[PDB]
Amino acid sequence: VSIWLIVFGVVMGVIVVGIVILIFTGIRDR
Amino acid sequence: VLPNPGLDARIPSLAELETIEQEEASSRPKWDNKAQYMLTCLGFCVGLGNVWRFPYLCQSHGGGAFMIPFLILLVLEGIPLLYLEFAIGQRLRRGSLGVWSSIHPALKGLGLASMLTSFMVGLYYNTIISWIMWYLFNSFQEPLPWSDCPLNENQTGYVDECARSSPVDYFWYRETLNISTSISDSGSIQWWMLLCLACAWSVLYMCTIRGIETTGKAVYITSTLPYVVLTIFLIRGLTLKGATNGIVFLFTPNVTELAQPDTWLDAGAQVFFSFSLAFGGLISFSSYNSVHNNCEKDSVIVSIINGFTSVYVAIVVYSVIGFRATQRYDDCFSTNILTLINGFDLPEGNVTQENFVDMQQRCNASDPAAYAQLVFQTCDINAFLSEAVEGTGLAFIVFTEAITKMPLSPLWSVLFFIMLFCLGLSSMFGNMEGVVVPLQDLRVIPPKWPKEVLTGLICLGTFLIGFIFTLNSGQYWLSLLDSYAGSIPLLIIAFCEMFSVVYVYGVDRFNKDIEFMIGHKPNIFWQVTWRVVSPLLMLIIFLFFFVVEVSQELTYSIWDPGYEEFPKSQKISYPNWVYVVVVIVAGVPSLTIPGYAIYKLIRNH
Repeated sequence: VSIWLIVFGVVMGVIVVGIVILIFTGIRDR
Repeated sequence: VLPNPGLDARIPSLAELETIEQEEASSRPKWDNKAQYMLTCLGFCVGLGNVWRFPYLCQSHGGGAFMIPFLILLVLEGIPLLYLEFAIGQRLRRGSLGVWSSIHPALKGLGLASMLTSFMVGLYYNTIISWIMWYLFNSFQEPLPWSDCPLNENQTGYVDECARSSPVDYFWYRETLNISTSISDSGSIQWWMLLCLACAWSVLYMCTIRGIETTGKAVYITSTLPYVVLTIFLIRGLTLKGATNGIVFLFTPNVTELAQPDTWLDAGAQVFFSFSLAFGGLISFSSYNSVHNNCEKDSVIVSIINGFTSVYVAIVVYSVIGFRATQRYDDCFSTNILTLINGFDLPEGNVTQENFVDMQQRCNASDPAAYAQLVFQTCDINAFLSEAVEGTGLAFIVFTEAITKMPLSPLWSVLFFIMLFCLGLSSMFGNMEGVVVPLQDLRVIPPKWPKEVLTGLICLGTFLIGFIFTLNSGQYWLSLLDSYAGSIPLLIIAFCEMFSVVYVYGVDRFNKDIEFMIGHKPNIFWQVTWRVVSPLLMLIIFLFFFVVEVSQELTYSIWDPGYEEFPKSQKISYPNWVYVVVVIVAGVPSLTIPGYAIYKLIRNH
């Protein structure tokens, strides 16, 4: 189908989890 | 010189600040390492015009003679203000918009003007940064997509614009983006390129969700990688022999191109831009270390490298420029080596880039008739070094060609683009700091929903305006910003620092500050340039702006895929409705310096 969407598919999954990891730290540091 | 009724009683007056040291950690962040402080200041300054505009301006002012107006404005105006930048944020220990409140409170158009410039340059850089990732998505593969032409509709040779011009460009006016002809006609929206813009907004927001904390742990990698990979690319240039050709083009001293008025002007704008100034995040950065920290030699250290490494960046690109010009110098000639034996037929062994022209004389002597039918394509280095590009084409339609002159051509296509991604990203931090530090000095918003909620309000607020760059017409909008946005109004924002410290704050009041922080007054040339020299030079080049304000008519390039003599650009002016917005993008950051005081004068009368 497309090669550039293959490498796009893995970097869009990295972006979703790292923001909620630091959410848990800030809630643990309330 | 000015009285300033209510000058003091807003500052911390040099005798309680030692006590505020041990209570700042409970209220404000801090640099948790000595090493993590140096990584922040270098990454915000370097790149993005030092890589494409500065080495282009070498061969538009004389190559080997370019350094002389360039290097001096490091050591006349940069090394004052950056040492001045360190010294007040460690003094006041408070945000930048708060500084011009604590000095003459009819001011604070200045903290807005720092924010009103930092937010737009942070916007349209991410458009460029998205295309760095877009070509990085187009990496990984055997036949790189820009290397070859798309076919025609008959399973045969190629389309016309890939026939009339190289396949590296064609993949830009349809592939990178579908192109429009003019600025006045908006075409396709480039929806998949809009997805590439969208994800670019998020790796920023991932990294500064908790301001100094998340960035302080995410600066240890992004501020060392863009200097290492650039070290092997240098030996990669001397691997493929194409050096010593643009390298000697870097060493062309033109003394005739020095007494020009724009020689001092274009040198002065880049050295202001090679550093990342008038944003105010560095005030907050110098507020998060120790009070008695030596910033004098730190002003000497970090200013030297960014003016020194950028020269070393200019070396590696002209080796590639020399490399691309090298093989293209003989390609027409090997075609003419073929074209000589085409009609006049020498044995293929006894013909080379040699007495080819001498045997051509024997060919014309043996017969002039067929000799009048063999066209030869004359070529020259400096007819291949004389073509150039600025702004964007150096890495997008120039560097990727010599990438395809490599045995591991898809592999170096990857290695090129993470370097330029983290380069802009490290420079995408203080403009991000330039919008949040005057934001905490607003305080008309509800103070609840803490900084992580405020972090989501920035990235999705400036998410929206980059959509017009995704159009077919959107590239012509970007050509306005590098030319106009942040060209003139960056100067006089910095000039208002000089009026405040000398005639309002008092340089002797600043003199007792420096024996407190480090001790004894430095070398006397420091005290000279804050008095006179930096007030002198900033308005001479500003005078040179009016020399180049209207002495050349405003003109932008249009592509025209159906162009007459198509393999060249077309330069047309703008319509009259385009003239109403060109003063908005660069003028309204300058209007707030008198503009708030008029509102303040009718508020307090």
